[PDB]
Amino acid sequence: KVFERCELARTLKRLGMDGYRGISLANWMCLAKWEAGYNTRATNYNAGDRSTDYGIFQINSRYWCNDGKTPGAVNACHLSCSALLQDNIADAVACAKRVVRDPQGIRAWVAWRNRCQNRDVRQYVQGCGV
Repeated sequence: KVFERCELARTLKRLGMDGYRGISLANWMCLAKWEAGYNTRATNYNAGDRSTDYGIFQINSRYWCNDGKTPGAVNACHLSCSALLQDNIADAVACAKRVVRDPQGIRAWVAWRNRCQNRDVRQYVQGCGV
């Protein structure tokens, strides 16, 4: 599923993402935008280390979810990576919450640092009524 901007904003807010571990809703929107373009079925294989990023938050199979083919991987979210490819983003959000419970927080995603950190991210939630 490819979410519309404001449709996703309201959905994330209902799932308790606004201010989660000090992270504002607009930061989560900026993240989803540059990670997969609001597309839940996006996957990206990293030929360099044999892992794959899955879904709307492009979560990595090496630490967070299990796909059975990534070497020495762990499954901290206790999920099959398949769960992060559904149209319903509930599990992906539950897993994203887990990722930021680690010290790095939102910085765990490099794209956030490149395209969201220290930027005016207000534009991601403007007019959505959240």
